Amino acid sequence: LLKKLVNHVLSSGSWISHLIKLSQYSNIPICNLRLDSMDYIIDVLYARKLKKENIVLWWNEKAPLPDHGGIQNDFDLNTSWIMNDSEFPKINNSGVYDNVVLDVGVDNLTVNTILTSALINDFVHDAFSNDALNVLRGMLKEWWDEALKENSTADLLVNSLASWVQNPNAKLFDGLLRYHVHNLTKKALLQLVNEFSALGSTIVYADRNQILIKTNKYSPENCYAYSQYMMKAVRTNPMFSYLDLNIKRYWDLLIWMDKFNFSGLACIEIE
Amino acid sequence: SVLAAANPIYGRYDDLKSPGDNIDFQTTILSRFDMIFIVKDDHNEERDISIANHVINIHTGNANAMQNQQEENGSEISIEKMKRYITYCRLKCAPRLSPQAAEKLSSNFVTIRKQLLINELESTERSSIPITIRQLEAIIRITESLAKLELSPIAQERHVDEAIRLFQASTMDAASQLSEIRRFEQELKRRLPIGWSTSYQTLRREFVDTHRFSQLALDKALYALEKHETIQLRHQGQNIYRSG
Amino acid sequence: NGLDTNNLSHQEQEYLKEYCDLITDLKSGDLVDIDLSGSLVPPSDVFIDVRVLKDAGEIQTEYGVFNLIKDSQFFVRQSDVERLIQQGYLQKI
Amino acid sequence: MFGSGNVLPVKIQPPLLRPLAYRVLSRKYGLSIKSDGLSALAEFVGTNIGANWRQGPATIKFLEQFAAVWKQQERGLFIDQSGVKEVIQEMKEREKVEWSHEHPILDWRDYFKVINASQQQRFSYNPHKMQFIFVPNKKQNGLGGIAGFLPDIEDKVQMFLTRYYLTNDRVMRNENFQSSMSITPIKNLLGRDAQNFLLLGLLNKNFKGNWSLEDPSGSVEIDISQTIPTQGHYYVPGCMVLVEGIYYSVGNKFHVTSMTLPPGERREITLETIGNLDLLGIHGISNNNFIARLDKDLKIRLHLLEKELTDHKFVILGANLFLDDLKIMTALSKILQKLNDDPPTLLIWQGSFTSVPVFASMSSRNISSSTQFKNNFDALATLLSRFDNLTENTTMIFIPGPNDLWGSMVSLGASGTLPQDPIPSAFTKKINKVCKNVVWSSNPTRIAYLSQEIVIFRDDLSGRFKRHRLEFPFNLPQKVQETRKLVKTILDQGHLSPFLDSLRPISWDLDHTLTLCPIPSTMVLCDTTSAQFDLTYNGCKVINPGSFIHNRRARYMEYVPSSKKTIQEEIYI
Repeated sequence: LLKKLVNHVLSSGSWISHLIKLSQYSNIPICNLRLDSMDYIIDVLYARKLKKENIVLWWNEKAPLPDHGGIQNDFDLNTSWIMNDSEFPKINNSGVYDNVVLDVGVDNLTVNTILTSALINDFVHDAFSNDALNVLRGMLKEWWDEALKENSTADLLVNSLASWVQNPNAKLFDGLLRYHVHNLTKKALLQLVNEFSALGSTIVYADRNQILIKTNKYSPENCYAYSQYMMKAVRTNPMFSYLDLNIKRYWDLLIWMDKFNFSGLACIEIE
Repeated sequence: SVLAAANPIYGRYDDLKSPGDNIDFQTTILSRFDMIFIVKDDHNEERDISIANHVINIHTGNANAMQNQQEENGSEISIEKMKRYITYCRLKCAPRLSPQAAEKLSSNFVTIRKQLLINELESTERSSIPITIRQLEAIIRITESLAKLELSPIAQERHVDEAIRLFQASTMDAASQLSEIRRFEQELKRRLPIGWSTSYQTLRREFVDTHRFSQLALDKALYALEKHETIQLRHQGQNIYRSG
Repeated sequence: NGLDTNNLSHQEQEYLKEYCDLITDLKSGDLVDIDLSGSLVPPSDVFIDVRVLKDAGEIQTEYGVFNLIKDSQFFVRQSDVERLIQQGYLQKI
Repeated sequence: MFGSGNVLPVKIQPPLLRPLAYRVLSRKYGLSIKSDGLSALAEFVGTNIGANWRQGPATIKFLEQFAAVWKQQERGLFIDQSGVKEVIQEMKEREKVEWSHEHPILDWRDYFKVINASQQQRFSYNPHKMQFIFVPNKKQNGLGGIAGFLPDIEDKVQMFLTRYYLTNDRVMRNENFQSSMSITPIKNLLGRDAQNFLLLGLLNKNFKGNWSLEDPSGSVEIDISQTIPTQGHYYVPGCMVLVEGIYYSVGNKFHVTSMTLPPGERREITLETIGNLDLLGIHGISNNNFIARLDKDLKIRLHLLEKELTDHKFVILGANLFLDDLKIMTALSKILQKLNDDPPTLLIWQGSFTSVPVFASMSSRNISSSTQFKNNFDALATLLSRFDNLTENTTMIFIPGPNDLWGSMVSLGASGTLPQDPIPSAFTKKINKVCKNVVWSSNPTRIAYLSQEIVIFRDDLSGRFKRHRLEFPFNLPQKVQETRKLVKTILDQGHLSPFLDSLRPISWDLDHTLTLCPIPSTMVLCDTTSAQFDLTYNGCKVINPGSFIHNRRARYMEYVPSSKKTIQEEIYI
């Protein structure tokens, strides 16, 4: 505990300087922003652009439900269905595989899904307001463009938007918004499956991060350049250009049941 | 009392084929029949495995043991006792109808005749399975027989709804067997996306009041998308949800 | 009842209840050595064989303690178990 | 109580009681005696008499009284040791009443009870048997997973038809329809072209989006262009309404001239129609073979002793009190000090105990929202430790609000299932270490105080009623008018919340608690969206405090049941 006390005393200064750097871009007072919860700055910058675009906020402080005109706290089967159902449909294909089974980690899947909403679609009662989602899509495009200039604040916003959407603690937690993002994430994952299948590669497992696919090659020494060509060809695709796909493991001979029951032979790096 | 068994004119009853082609009987003989039970084979795996186990238990002789045990249980009676009970119920009980039962019977008859209007509207040809006044007499006789099971001299309403259930299961089930459909399917698959829902009032105000199609085309094509299982109904039938 | 409430009326329920209080008042006071709700059959057989129909636990009698083990036989007096025959838990001859 | 025995008790045995067992009650009155009941009778005769049990006529008279009492209840043809215990306790109460009759000079705790929505007995109406029938509880039967919160799949079908035939009985019993017109089932209407008919129908919006009326025989579409509604009522989907008008067979529509709710009936009319059934179970419990009957002389004696006890008060706080706010904490401390001046009988505490809904957050460093709830209850117990009179002399009843922990875990503060269960016992154990007698009940709470049946309900009724009210083309202080409209609508339905299942769901197995076919003498609707009020209608008392704070003031009530009078008292915070 004395080690912890000295650690906080000698590490306060970097935290204070990070508050100053956060407040330089966030345009929020240093006392009023919460550093510990990153969703507050997301909510206030978002609501600033909503108020700029002449559209009524659903800013509700002391309840996870939105305002919606005060006619909330009434049960409906529509909002219960779109707010209750949280289920990600995994694509599982059991069996033994002699091809070089590739493990790719998918990062910023939610961000690449919600950022390219104008390309996925290429009176609805359960639909989020379209103009507010155009506002958020343009705002995330601005945040991603500012993140390439090594703004660590904007990097933290683009890494924290995915946790902001899932969080009911935030002021603008709307169930229609979260259901919109979740359904679009399902659509983007199925389109990623179709794009990997269009290059002659059948998947083994699909998830939010881990995706295991089966190629046409037999040995990884003949499969490394083909794997690089495949991942650069799917990075070439317009619907998936902000997707961080990184290879985690090469599997030579694999037995698959699900993610919790697998055995086989693998190598991390090719040598 | 006549109990007849028959196959269709085609080799098996085809759900793809029209019901007029399967039956070359005249409408007179189906008017005389009271239960027109059309039965099919849906090839359900649960039903196939259940019938497989049942016929296996029959052939091995274990069904002899199960029926012999269930007779001593008391839920089944043999041929002789049921035969003598048939004779006693025909020779003792001949029931009438309560006045409150007649309202339900006449109301269900005019309801199923109004449904026969809807059945014979879009096909534009006469149905091979008719519902006439003799079928009302048939449901009357079903109600009186349901009273004659338990030696009840009054056929109450509890027997009436079971008679209505039997008639809907037999005869109403038997009788219920171009650009608008494809244009509706394309417009609705483009209109609402995968995983989102639309109220029926929105479709009524935008697809009937617009006169994009007819209301009958909407009612037929919603069922057509329901049986294709890509677009289903939820929330008491007031929401149309794309399953995807 | 001296020795199903749906079909009766409330006035018939209170009629039956107050008639039950009357017939349990009749055997008290005078006429107490006999029971008015007792068996109308003559006791032409003073001892009978009795078979138990249902399990009703351990019961008492006048000077001894009886068991109601299901499917058991007693060689007992008709008057000792006549009420229990009327309840239907005992049934033989 | 009992007469005084001079000599000390002895432990006499079932031996040597053998001639004094079968002759005195088993032959004279026809009641079989089991071994455990005989042992309990021997123990109690020993404690009553002592050594003179062999030659004492008091033993014979007490056994005759035992057989007589077992003849009025008819709880069984046998004699049970637990049954002997219940008869002995009822005899202690009986001779306490008889001693009060001998010298004019019981206890209120002997008859007062609290019934949750889960503990209430189930009743269902059958017009094929033409009356009520009681259903035994299935909470003990089967696995606790099957029994708890898993109702049968037919009960959703049976719920609204049960409400329909209850409403049909309540409208057939009224003098207006034993006179004006008669009710025709809806299925008979199609075919009768251009004839006037009067209906009772469940009001609904169908799949087409039009208005419809439904009965167990079917449904018909209506239109509301020509309606002249009865002023003073509320109309929401889910109402079962009387509809007078003309059916037309051209488009299968029903043109409504006038619409109204069925008229109400008083409480004693309902109990004489049912035949004085003890619905709450103030005397024993109802079984399958025998149904429990409320005695008339018992009811008169409870009314007399209720009028004797005049100092009993019911202190009701305003609902929606937030345990996390410090000003609410200070105001609660002041009003509990004012209640520490004089402790009441019951202190029913209610409302949304926390301001924010309790949800599964994603801040693991901070204390959780449920941990905040537990700390708030611990602070409440710390404040209650300061006041000895409330924890010694006053029992408290806890009613859940719409925003409490247990129900709004998945509803997230919204409308959820209507029978909201009580606050969990593991989250508030320190309160159980402070209060002498505290009952955590469900959101519909049926408390039986002597001959009085009281229903406690916490719901924002007026906002939902005003939001989904039936709007018409063709259509005196305002708060009083809306108050009478709300109370007349709720009592004319005979239901706490007569909304559709889409508007507010009801758990299927427990709807009889929310069904108000026996109209209570006094119920407390707690509606923060409406102002405070107190009215009587149709032999019922409906009282409402609203929110806890209204312009820097804490509002509470003192309700005496003897003169049936409520004093509204506010405290300037």
